Amino acid sequence: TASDFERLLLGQPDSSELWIAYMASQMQVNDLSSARQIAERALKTINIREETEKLNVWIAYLNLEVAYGTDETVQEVFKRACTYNDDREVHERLASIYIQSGKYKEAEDLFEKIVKKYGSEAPH
Amino acid sequence: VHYLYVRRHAPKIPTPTDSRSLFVTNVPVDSTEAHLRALVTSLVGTGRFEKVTFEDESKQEHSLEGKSIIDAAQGSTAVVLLADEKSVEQVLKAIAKVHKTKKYPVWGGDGLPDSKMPPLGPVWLKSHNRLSFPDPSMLQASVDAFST
Amino acid sequence: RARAFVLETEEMLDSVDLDYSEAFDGADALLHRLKGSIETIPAHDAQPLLDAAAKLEKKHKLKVPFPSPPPPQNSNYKVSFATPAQFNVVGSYVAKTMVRTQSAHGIDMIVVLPESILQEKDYLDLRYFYKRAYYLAVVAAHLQKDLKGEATLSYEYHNGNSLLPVLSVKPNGEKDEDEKKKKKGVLDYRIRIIPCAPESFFPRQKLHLGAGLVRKHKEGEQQANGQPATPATPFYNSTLVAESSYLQYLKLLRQTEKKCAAFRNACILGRIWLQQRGFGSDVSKGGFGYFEWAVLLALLLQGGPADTKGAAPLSPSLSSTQLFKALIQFLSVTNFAEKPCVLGQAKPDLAGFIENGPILWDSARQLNIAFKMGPWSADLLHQHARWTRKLLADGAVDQFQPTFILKADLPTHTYDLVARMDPEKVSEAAPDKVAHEARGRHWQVGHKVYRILRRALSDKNMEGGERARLIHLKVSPGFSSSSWSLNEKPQPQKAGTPIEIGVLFDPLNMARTVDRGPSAGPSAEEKETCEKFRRFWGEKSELRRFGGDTIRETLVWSAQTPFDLCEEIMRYILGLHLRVGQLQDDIVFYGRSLPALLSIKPSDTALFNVARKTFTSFERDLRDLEDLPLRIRHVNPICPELRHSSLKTPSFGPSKSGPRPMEVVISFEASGKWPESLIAIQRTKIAFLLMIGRLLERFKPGEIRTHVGLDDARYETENLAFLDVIYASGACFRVRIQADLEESLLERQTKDKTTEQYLRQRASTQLASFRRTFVHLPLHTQYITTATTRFPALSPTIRLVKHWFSVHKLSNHFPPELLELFVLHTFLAPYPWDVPSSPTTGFLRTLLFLARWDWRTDPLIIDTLDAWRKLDPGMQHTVLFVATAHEQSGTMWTSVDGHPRPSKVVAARMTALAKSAARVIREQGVDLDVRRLFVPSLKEYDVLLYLNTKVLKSALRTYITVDPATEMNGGKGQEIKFKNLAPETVEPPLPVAQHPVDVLLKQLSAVYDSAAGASGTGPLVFFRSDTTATEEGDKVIGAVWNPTLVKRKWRVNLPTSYKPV
Repeated sequence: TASDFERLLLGQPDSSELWIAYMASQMQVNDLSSARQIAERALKTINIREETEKLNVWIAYLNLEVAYGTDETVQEVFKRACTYNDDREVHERLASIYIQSGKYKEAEDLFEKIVKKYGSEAPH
Repeated sequence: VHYLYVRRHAPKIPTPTDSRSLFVTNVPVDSTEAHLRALVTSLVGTGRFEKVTFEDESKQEHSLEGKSIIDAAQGSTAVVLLADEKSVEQVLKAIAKVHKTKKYPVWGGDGLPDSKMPPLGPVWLKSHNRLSFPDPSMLQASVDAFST
Repeated sequence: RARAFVLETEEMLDSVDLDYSEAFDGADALLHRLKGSIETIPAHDAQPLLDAAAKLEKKHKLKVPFPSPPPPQNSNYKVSFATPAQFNVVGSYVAKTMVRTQSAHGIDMIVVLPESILQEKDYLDLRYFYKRAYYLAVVAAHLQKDLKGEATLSYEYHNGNSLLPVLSVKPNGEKDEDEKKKKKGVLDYRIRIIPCAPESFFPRQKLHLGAGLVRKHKEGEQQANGQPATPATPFYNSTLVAESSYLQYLKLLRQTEKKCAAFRNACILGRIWLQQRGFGSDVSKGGFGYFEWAVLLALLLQGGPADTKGAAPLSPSLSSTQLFKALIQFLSVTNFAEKPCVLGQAKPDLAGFIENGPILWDSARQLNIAFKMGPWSADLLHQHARWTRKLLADGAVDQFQPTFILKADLPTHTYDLVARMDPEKVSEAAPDKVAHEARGRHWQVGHKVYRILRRALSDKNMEGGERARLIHLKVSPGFSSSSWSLNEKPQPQKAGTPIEIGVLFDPLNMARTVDRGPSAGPSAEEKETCEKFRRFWGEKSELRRFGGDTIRETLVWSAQTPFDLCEEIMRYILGLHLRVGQLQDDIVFYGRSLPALLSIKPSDTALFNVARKTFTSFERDLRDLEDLPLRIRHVNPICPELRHSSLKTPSFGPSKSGPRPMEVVISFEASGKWPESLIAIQRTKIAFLLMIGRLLERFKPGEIRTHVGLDDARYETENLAFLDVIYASGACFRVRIQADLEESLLERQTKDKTTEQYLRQRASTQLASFRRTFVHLPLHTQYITTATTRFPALSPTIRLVKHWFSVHKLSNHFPPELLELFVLHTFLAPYPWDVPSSPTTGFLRTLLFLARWDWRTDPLIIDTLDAWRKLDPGMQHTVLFVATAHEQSGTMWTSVDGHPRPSKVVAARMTALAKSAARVIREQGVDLDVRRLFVPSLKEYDVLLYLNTKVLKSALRTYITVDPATEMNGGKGQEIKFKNLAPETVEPPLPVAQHPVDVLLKQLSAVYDSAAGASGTGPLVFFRSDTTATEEGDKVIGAVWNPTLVKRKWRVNLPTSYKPV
């Protein structure tokens, strides 16, 4: 429940896996703006240095918005994910996310734009 | 019948333009200079009239207040003015009987009937002749002199 | 949101909860006694048809077969009655999920026939249904002889199923703790004995939907690659598998209860959802109820998604709020409203969502739970599910109490029809042959009306966009008896079948003259020669060239005033395919103020033409290009004519009209040269306006003329002046200037005058009235002009509500934007009803909600408080509270004009006429006697005075471009002309032809009120004397003395005509 979840977030505030478990429970109980609030507070209160934990919360937010959100918020969180993290990395993750979600056409457009932007130095 | 209440305005006049007047309340419908001068003529042994100031109506048509109540930049009682100090003392002794004509020794029908000004066809039409179409001549002169 | 929902669900449950002494013993007494009785009734010999009929004629109770009954030539088998072997309770009672339903409910009990009386072939040719109704008559007559004649009885159908006859017992009396059970109208109101089959006797794989178990033809039904030749009979096969499977869903529902006991509260909230949505388990209403809701919630708690994941907001450790919410959003988006008819099927455990075929299938039993569902109920459930997922999606307002009533079932266009299909071959074009009898379960005519009207109103564009005049369809058979007496085999009806057709239209494509189709084919394609078109249309199929340069099959209708092109489609399509049975629609609210132009009445073109195009050419560009010492910033149209709200749809010319002077705002640049006082800043505005005037009169558009006139709309501001331009197309535009220092100087002049202590209220009145006339109208008309494109009924709804208030003597004090936002409350917040797709329906919901809204505890809010209610407990200065995101104060258009507000004044008669205007609807109905709304009662008035105008014939009617008063010949065409109204002189005789009673009570609106308060026909805002000085009304004034004056003492600030006593 929310009380046990707040207890374990008090115990391990860094733990992005229990953060995404918390916002996952909130996307089960379908208060999606509340899940947005959980992942935002994750980005605020997770210990600052832990890049893999913060990018895990980032990828979870991208999955959340491509699942239940809209095009405007997927582009907005795409932008803030770029300005806070590694650009080519978040483009690659949104590529894999569109690959899994089957939105292959907008996937293709993002593939074009990443091979224009970061095709200078990335072979992958 | 319409009742007219007449008392003394004189004990509360410190300003000169309000002097030697009558405190009048509940004037009839569209009470103007002609109606008041006509009733003061019909009173016998009575002096002369000059002007009516503070003629903002608060009874005879509907709404919350009057027209010129507050001075926006910085009770329908009127200040009815007469000729001089001689002329005010002879209108009051003629009002001290008009409240007694109801028990006058011939009948109570000797009081004055008030003939109204009815709003006719083209006369009350003047209300629409100020909202959109007044004469274009006077409105050109009043605006330029205040700016100069 | 969730906490408020669980608390409000708890208070609802506490309100609708039960009593234990009610349940046990009130139900248990009759259940135990009646089971004893049915175990004591005896069994008899296996008897044939002739012996059955021989005992059934001479016993008082009668057999109940559905047509067709079996003949002795076609019936070779035997029918026997045997002893009952088992008992169970099914439905809501064994679950204990019941509530106190005020109308009726009844618990079912299951008495299953034994194994030995059945034959393995009995699932063909109705033989089992006949022996079931034989079981019925025998068990019933033996109940008649064991009860000693104290309880009464009727025959009935279960769930509306015409092939499932039942008997329904009724009690008669009440003692303390005896057998009789009258006082308990939910659990003891009804007891229904359902005859049914044991489990797994008949082959279910043959009992499939696509298998036709009614064999009528034998020649040519083979050699067709399997069995598509024998037609499928889904209702009949589904009835068979359901009555053979009443037990499995019982025990499945119980194991879902005891693995989640929130199922009680979820089904209870679902029950209130369905009784208030009007649905039920009956065949006439879709057949959605407790059974379907409960087994579908069981199915989605044991699955539902595509990859067989457990349904995310449906864990067994959850609560009823989220269980109901998840059920609503699954009916909304996944596969439970319309997609189980067009785009997919779902499974039982392990449950899944697959994208093919219309069925709500369960596999190990092979049954569609939605077998009684049609595409009509599909689209109805879709709209209800979408509206409910948005209502559970919002987070600002409370949304448990407003719950949906189906205005889509009951719109204004309930086209009543008589259809006498006697005989069937001369009064029905569709052949009701043995194949149609084998297919349909008694609802032949229902399926035909649904199908015919959907292909009648369906259109199809060039680019594949399915766009129609139809979204939801319904056929509700009024006068359909599901219960009947004891001495008769079918239900007989001698008054025919009434067919209502309740249609919610689509207003974006409702008034389009064209009906579209497929590509005009070179070779006749199958949709060119199909049952949607040229044969199905007849004489009205032609060829028309379009604007997209491709030739298509086209239909051309007529646009007219009093009724609709949709109605014309209805009349001709029913008369051509269903039959020549008559059709009527006399509900008359389209007789509004009718604009006099070419092609009466004009659609949303006239207002556009006059205001917008004459305001483009020529006022805007010349006034912007005009050289002046102070440069113009904004010229913004702000009239009800722009924001789609004018009562008169105006034309070129009509200077006699009230709404024809168009009020508009123009401001200059930020300059500090304006003076620091009212009369000085207004004379600067007069100077600027006269310079605009002289330039526009000497320029080349000099056919236009100008003039400068004063105003009396704003109090204590007597040197306001305007430019009202008279365009060559008869336009009129009231112009006004704003100034930021003018706003702040009215602010300071309200701030001053401290030493008198009694002028602050009048100062605030002047302030907020200035705020009305200047500030908010720009953004308000922007909001409504954006809302216009999505709500196309808004302009005629505003005309109907404003015309109602015009005949009910209220808009002389009520501002127009007040009523505008009042119709916008039921537009942008349409809860708890559907989208207003019709002007008359909009007038009705404004009437309904103004009648059902209380001003005492409920403030309205709209997406287009706790500090004022403390000092005014009796609401003597305010009654209405009108607020949104635009105005957060709620006191701008309500308390500033100066409404008297005790219980017996102008503002108090808004509430009294809205209650009584709905009492004409429920009792007698809606007919030609609905003309009593548009007449005044003229009662409770202290003094009534009759006025007369000095007008000739048809004045002022013709010069407002509205056409009553037929003594002008040619008002139905273009006889009247408006270019002669362009005057030679600007004095009289141009304003002589205005209304001398309109402005008679403008100046009679300036002096008293502390004595009296009245309302007349005149100063009704933006309204003329065209329609209320004729048969439709009368020009009266009605005065009521205020209750605060009965007698008082002689004072000075008195104002009243008072007499001495």
